[PDB]
Amino acid sequence: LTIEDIHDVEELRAVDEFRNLLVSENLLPPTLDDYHIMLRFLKARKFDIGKTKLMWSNMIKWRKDFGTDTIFEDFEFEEFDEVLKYYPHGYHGVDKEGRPVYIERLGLVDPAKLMQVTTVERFIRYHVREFEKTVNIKLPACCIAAKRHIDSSTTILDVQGVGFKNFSKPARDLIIQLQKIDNDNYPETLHRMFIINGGSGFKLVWATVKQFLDPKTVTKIHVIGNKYQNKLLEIIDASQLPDFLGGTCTCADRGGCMRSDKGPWNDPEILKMLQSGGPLCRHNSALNS
Ligand SMILES: CCCCCCCC/C=C\CCCCCCCC(=O)O[C@H](COC(=O)CCCCCCCCCCCCCCC)COP(=O)(O)O
Ligand SMILES: [Cl-]
Ligand code: NI
Ligand code: NI
Repeated sequence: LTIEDIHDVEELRAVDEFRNLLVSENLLPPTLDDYHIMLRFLKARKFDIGKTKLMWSNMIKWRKDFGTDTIFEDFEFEEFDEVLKYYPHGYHGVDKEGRPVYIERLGLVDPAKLMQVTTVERFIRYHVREFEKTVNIKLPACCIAAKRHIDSSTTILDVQGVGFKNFSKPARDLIIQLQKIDNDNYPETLHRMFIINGGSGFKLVWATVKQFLDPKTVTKIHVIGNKYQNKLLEIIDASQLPDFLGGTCTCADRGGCMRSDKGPWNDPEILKMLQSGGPLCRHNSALNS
């Protein structure tokens, strides 16, 4: 199967020069020997080979110390159904460019009930296990469905009713911790973010959070008030957008859009193409031979 994957000659050179540096210092596990993973790290440090190597070796040590390589089999997150009741979030369909759409209903987060049913450390380990599923299953499924290389998501954060007066220091610190793990270990995986239903109460929440965010991440974020539905329908087809966000989707047979995990990673023919299929990238295939 032929997937649209344009490589720039200048990027092909830089990534191979980075790969040769990693091999010569035994910093390249075969699991991470992928043109596109290395390209994301190089982009995160503006193709500075020395800063990217330091970022890379920090990530290798992090995967070792965290237990990231074995998290699917090791981490049984038994409180998942209770957590999801007090923090509604999920992937739901694809945007018009084939990227997965990730939604969080932050207006419906119950922080007190959430700390009754999990811990911050367990929630973060669940975040890492879901990220591993996103980069190994969900993004490659989107590559197949669109016949195009995809490795980043469109995020919608619904912040209805969220105001600065109820924006707590533990809420801030979780955002910091989640972003630190994402920026260190999953770089360049956010394409864009739409923050919707922001009230006048939200202006100081966004002010204070931007002080802690990677400034490249800030440039990918759009904060919208109550009139958001047409902006989401411009970039996401109505069939892929839940009806509560202005689309047609109800996922009624699966108990609703925030629980269905709807997307091409649920299709058995696409998942067979991942397990059976030869590499999604021609440069990896040519390095192998
Ligand atoms: C009602 C209680 C507080 C509600 C939440 C506060 C409002 C948050 C406002 C702004 C957040 C802006 C963050 C921008 C950076 C996120 C970048 C990003 O890509 O992350 C995406 C998801 O977005 C986030 O990570 C957003 C941050 C999540 C955390 C939100 C805070 C939850 C608060 C719970 C409090 C628990 C502790 C309470 C103890 C009493 C996923 O990436 P991808 O699409 O690539 O898979
Ligand atoms: Cl589906
Ligand atoms: Ni749905
Ligand atoms: Ni490629």
